[PDB]
Amino acid sequence: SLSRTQIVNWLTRCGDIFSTESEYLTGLDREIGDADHGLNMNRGFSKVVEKLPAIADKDIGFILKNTGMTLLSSVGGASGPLFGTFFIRAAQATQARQSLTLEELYQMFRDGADGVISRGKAEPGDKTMCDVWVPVVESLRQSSEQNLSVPVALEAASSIAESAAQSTITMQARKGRASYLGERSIGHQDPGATSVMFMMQMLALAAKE
Ligand SMILES: Nc1ncnc2c1ncn2[C@@H]1O[C@H](COP(=O)(O)OP(=O)(O)O)[C@@H](O)[C@H]1O
Ligand SMILES: [Mg+2]
Ligand SMILES: [Mg+2]
Repeated sequence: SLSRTQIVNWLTRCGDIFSTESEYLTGLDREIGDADHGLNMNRGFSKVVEKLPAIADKDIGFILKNTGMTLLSSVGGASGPLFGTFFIRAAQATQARQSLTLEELYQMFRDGADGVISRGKAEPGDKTMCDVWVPVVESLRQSSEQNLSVPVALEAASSIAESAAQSTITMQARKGRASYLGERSIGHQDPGATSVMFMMQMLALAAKE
């Protein structure tokens, strides 16, 4: 099972990673966008994390939804609404729970991903966060098929996140500001996708035995 407080620990670690990797993520976004993604993500999660002390004892749905809206209101640019939607849609799917099964994490990732895909309309291979979300979702699905423990599922999901992020360097952007570069977006890792990768690495850690 994955505990509410592990989830709080996730968001905490996301706060850290988005602080530490601001520069790097903004690097990625210079190459193929307006050089703001690390600024955007740090702003958002630093807000997310400042809020944890007040909300940390409410239920998982409450924390994710509230996180969702912070991101929604605070990240800005194109990713903000997408990460927001992810968490908000992840929230519902979480009946006021307090821990989570592998199966409920899958479903919550599944719905979060559907939300981002239906919102921003990216297809696999377009070079966006979705190129990480989809395989991560798919990992959780098979990990759930095999009834692995949450921690090992999450660690598997995590290294797939790494591969999937890596695999975007080669894709040409069909979506968002990076598409403005056309063929010049090939050869560069997507920022958004790197962020999802960061979130999943912190999730793996938060949940570590
Ligand atoms: N449908 C989408 N449209 C635009 N960006 C998307 C979409 N889906 C995912 N993304 C992500 O948004 C990221 C850029 O976010 P960010 O730099 O913070 O916003 P902006 O490009 O508006 O400055 C891209 O790297 C990409 O991963
Ligand atoms: Mg940008
Ligand atoms: Mg922007």
